[PDB]
Amino acid sequence: QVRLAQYGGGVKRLGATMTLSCVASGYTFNDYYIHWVRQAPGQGFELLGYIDPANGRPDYAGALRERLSFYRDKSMETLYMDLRSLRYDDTAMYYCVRNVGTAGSLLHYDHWGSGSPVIVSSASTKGPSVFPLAPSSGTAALGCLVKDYFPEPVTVSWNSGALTSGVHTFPAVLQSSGLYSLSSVVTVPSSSLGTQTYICNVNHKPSNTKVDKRVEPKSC
Amino acid sequence: ENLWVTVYYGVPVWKEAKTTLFCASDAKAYETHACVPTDPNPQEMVLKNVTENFNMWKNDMVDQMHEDVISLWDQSLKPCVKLTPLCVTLNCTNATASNSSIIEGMCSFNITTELRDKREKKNALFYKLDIVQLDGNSSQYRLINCNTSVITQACPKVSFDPIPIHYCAPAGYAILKCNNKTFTGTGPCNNVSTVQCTHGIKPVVSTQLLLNGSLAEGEIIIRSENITKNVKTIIVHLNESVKIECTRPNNKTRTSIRIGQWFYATGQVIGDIREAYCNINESKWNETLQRVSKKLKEYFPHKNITFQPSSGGDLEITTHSFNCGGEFFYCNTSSLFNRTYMANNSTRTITIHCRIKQIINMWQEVGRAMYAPPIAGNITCISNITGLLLTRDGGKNNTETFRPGGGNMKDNWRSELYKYKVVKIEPLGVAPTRCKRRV
Amino acid sequence: EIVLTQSPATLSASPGERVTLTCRASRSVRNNVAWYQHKGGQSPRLLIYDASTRAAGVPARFSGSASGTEFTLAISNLESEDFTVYFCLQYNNWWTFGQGTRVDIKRTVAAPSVFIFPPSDEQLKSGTASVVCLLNNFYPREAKVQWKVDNALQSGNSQESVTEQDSKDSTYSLSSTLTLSKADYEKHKVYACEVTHQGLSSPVTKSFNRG
Ligand SMILES: *[C@@H]1O[C@H](CO)[C@@H](O[C@@H]2O[C@H](CO)[C@@H](O[C@@H]3O[C@H](CO[C@H]4O[C@H](CO[C@H]5O[C@H](CO)[C@@H](O)[C@H](O)[C@@H]5O)[C@@H](O)[C@H](O)[C@@H]4O)[C@@H](O)[C@H](O[C@H]4O[C@H](CO)[C@@H](O)[C@H](O)[C@@H]4O)[C@@H]3O)[C@H](O)[C@H]2NC(C)=O)[C@H](O)[C@H]1NC(C)=O
Ligand SMILES: *[C@@H]1O[C@H](CO)[C@@H](O[C@@H]2O[C@H](CO)[C@@H](O[C@@H]3O[C@H](CO)[C@@H](O[C@@H]4O[C@H](CO)[C@@H](O)[C@H](O)[C@H]4NC(C)=O)[C@H](O)[C@@H]3O)[C@H](O)[C@H]2NC(C)=O)[C@H](O)[C@H]1NC(C)=O
Ligand SMILES: *[C@@H]1O[C@H](CO)[C@@H](O[C@@H]2O[C@H](CO)[C@@H](O[C@@H]3O[C@H](CO)[C@@H](O)[C@H](O)[C@@H]3O)[C@H](O)[C@H]2NC(C)=O)[C@H](O)[C@H]1NC(C)=O
Ligand SMILES: *[C@@H]1O[C@H](CO)[C@@H](O[C@@H]2O[C@H](CO)[C@@H](O[C@@H]3O[C@H](CO)[C@@H](O)[C@H](O)[C@@H]3O)[C@H](O)[C@H]2NC(C)=O)[C@H](O)[C@H]1NC(C)=O
Ligand SMILES: *[C@@H]1O[C@H](CO)[C@@H](O[C@@H]2O[C@H](CO)[C@@H](O)[C@H](O)[C@H]2NC(C)=O)[C@H](O)[C@H]1NC(C)=O
Ligand SMILES: *[C@@H]1O[C@H](CO)[C@@H](O[C@@H]2O[C@H](CO)[C@@H](O)[C@H](O)[C@H]2NC(C)=O)[C@H](O)[C@H]1NC(C)=O
Ligand SMILES: *[C@@H]1O[C@H](CO)[C@@H](O)[C@H](O)[C@H]1NC(C)=O
Ligand SMILES: *[C@@H]1O[C@H](CO)[C@@H](O)[C@H](O)[C@H]1NC(C)=O
Repeated sequence: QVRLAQYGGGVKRLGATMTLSCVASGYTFNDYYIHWVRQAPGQGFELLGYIDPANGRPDYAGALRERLSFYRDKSMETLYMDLRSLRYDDTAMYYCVRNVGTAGSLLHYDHWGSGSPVIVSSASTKGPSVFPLAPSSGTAALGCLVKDYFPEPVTVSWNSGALTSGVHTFPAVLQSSGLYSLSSVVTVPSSSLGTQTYICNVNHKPSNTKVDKRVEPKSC
Repeated sequence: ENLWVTVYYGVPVWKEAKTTLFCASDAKAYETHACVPTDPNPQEMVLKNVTENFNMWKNDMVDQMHEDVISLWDQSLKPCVKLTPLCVTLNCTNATASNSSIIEGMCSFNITTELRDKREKKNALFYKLDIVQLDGNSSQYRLINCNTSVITQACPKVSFDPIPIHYCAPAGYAILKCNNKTFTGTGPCNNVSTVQCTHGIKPVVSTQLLLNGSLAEGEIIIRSENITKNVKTIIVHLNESVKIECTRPNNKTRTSIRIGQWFYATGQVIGDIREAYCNINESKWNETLQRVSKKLKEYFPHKNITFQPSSGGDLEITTHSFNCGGEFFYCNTSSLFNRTYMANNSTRTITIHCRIKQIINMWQEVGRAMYAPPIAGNITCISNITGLLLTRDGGKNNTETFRPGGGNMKDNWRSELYKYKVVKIEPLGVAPTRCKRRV
Repeated sequence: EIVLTQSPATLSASPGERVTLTCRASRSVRNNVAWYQHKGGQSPRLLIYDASTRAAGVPARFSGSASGTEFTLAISNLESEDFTVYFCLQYNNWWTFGQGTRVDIKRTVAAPSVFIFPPSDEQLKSGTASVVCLLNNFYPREAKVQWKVDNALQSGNSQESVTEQDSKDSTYSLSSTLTLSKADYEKHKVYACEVTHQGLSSPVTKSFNRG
């Protein structure tokens, strides 16, 4: 029955302010505290703070008391949070979550919201650079590096999709500069490096640029 | 041998259960009380060797008190006039008196009166806590709660007020009671008694502190839930009252507006403008906070304790709220709680500025709004603060931080009914004995 | 204060088996502990809201027990859906979460095929020559990589990624990248990646010489 929808997200520029939101639904608004938890990539969950919906009393984590700010709107059953002066390590997807509060104590979470991803990076839309990785020189391997593109998605395939022998495409890693990058590899028999053709196809829809790099020529 | 079933009636044994409780009180005044007819007189019997359990956080009578208070207020406001036609667009510049920044209502509006075809450009005074700017030109304004709820003016003659109330159990139920001098509101009492009715409980409404209350037997008592170190509210009960005084020096001039119903606006403010304020004995407050810190750092033994003012929320929780007469106060308490303590009689007075407003949202929740008619003349008030509604900040390392709160009105009355408990008598019981029944 | 050191990182079990998880609290938390089931990015779900009390709507196969400071969640009939990430919670203090434990498909131990690629010449021309390593088709997840340049350790300035557990053979593929500038890349002649895994009998250290 209860649903905690969320809005706001996408990309927020470095140093700018952002404002997420929540909307309660199928329950008595005053009876349950709301908390805002976040998960940076490659980290465990951590709590920011919580806001009582009835009287609006907030309470923040120690390290983020200056930046955060929570407030609600009882009539619309809406909640908010502002995180001023976004830093690079604020890259995280932020849930709003309910908790089961007793008459005199707070306890576990039960119902989690849909969540709002937030990416902190200040860069325009940009297509990828494509660096071919030298093949290893019974099963050899080779790869290609998709470098410095923004935003996601990106698509990668080999030999115009014709080659699939151990083909893999690792998930992208948000580098310190705010531009994504990933690597794609393919395993082939050792003798194939001298004879078989190798094309790495790269497609980036938001910029629409496309490159089909040849990893074969430097079989060395 | 020759032991047979026997049955006894009127046995002294009971079981705990929830039930409706009676309303009884003294002779009714003012023509919080709407209850008829009764005249209670309680008598207490100390029970030898009676060891009984208690719990302040679970007892049902707190919820019954809450519902009864809400229903009584609803019935009080039921016949009174509704201020719906006042929602029209106000036009406001309001720079007449010496200080308009304090009030800023001096606002005009077109009200329909007594013919339904004629409109009159009345004007009145309002605090701009009650008034919200409309979008566009900043001279257009509107009542704060009109777009969210209807507004009922409180009936001026019906002055509901903290009149004492006695809660009596019905026949077949007994109100138990505990008078252990060091009881924290929970745990077993080995010093138990029973009474027909509770004492003259007053339904006081206040935030950040509860006033006109009782005082503990020993030193200051710190009652809190103990399921988790994470807690919602920590109740502190004083053993020594500190006197708080408040006043509203200006002479207000009531005026009546025909929207046989009538609307009581503020007509004019007489006397030079002085913001409301309150007084506290500085030495008493220092000593009370020192004792509170010393008591409180027993529970939290290896950390510093620091008091700081509340953060965020409505005016009901950011500032100490209460009522004296037919007006409502919201007093900045930052200067009081700004203290810190290390982990290891009336010579001076503190003064705190304070603000008043008329359109009171219903204290428990928003959706129904009250409008307070203005009290003419000047107001003075005196009361006895007796406890603190603190709430601590988690997630802080090697430093506690307790700050005032207590927007939830239920904590005010849960701080009083820690004494009591209701049980159901179970008079019938069996046992073995020697017997015969002739056949 | 309270550091729920959830362990082990990855549990391996065949479908239908019983499996157990642990959540080591750093100190006393009373009975105030809860476990959750994470999903593929979706909203987590409540399984147990005390050390033992099961939550509403949970399948009966989920069970938990207290051990003082240590706490435990046990799945009796491990279905295909249950192969996901679970994290533990405590609400006795300020509220902290565990690192999350993954439950993957068990299989036979498979060693990684190890490769190292020199930085691309086009990347040299851009002035950001960055080395790359590849671990492919291994199991379990425990495999590890250490970057070395002229047998001198490098740390911090590197990244890694891991594929999904490839359902083709239930093995992992992992790649590592060492980010460096051309000037930094010119400081050394030999660049190596020390790859270690229980499937390997030794720290297989692939390397190349510049040029
Ligand atoms: C009856 O009247 C009330 C009173 O006017 C109506 O309540 C208003 O509802 C609207 C819409 O629901 C709200 O507007 C939204 O505000 C969002 C952000 O908040 C605003 O107020 C902030 C004030 O906060 C201050 O305090 C905190 C700490 O407590 C500080 O951190 C903060 O800095 C301030 O000091 C401002 O800071 C903030 O700038 C806003 O002014 C907006 O984000 C939101 O945006 C709209 O537009 C977006 C596109 O730009 C869109 O994506 C959004 O979805 C959204 O459409 C919107 O403007 C008002 O805030 C709220 N009033 C108050 C006083 O809260 C009520 O709706 C009306 N009706 C009923 C039935 O009650
Ligand atoms: C508990 O708190 C309360 C206040 O929160 C303290 O009691 C208050 O004490 C003041 C004086 O110290 C009283 O002020 C006078 O009250 C009388 C009541 O009659 C007023 O007279 C007239 O009252 C009628 C209503 O009955 C009203 O319509 C009239 O306008 C009014 N005036 C005239 C000229 O007729 C009088 O004007 C003062 O206002 C408060 O009434 C009183 N409050 C309550 C609720 O009783 C109390 O001291 C404190 N507890 C302790 C132990 O101190
Ligand atoms: C209760 O009274 C205290 C003062 O005794 C109030 O604190 C003061 O609040 C003002 C609000 O305007 C603060 O000034 C503002 O500071 C911010 C920076 O935080 C600045 O950007 C603004 O331009 C403005 O200068 C002031 O610093 C603050 N002082 C202290 C000592 O806290 C408090 O707000 C009052 N609370 C209520 C509920 O009335
Ligand atoms: C609560 O009590 C503390 C302790 O007295 C108060 O700390 C005071 O904070 C103010 C800034 O808000 C400090 O102001 C000083 O101003 C001068 C002139 O601008 C400047 O040169 C100093 O560097 C300093 O910033 C003040 O020194 C400081 N008091 C002490 C004793 O260090 C706090 O303001 C109080 N808060 C409230 C809400 O009452
Ligand atoms: C009350 O009603 C009168 C009559 O409509 C308003 O009179 C203004 O009359 C001038 C005459 O040219 C118009 O230009 C204005 O637009 C009228 N005002 C409005 C608000 O429509 C008068 O302003 C009204 N006053 C209030 C407080 O509503
Ligand atoms: C009540 O306690 C406060 C806080 O200690 C006292 O305020 C201090 O007074 C001393 C002098 O007695 C000053 O040097 C400090 O600057 C004051 N402020 C603080 C934060 O220490 C106040 O004097 C005490 N009043 C009484 C009557 O005991
Ligand atoms: C109050 O109860 C406590 C509970 O342990 C007990 O130790 C104490 O003696 C009691 N005091 C009185 C006066 O009954
Ligand atoms: C508590 O104990 C004292 C002394 O033993 C006694 O005077 C008092 O009546 C007792 N109260 C209750 C409620 O048992």
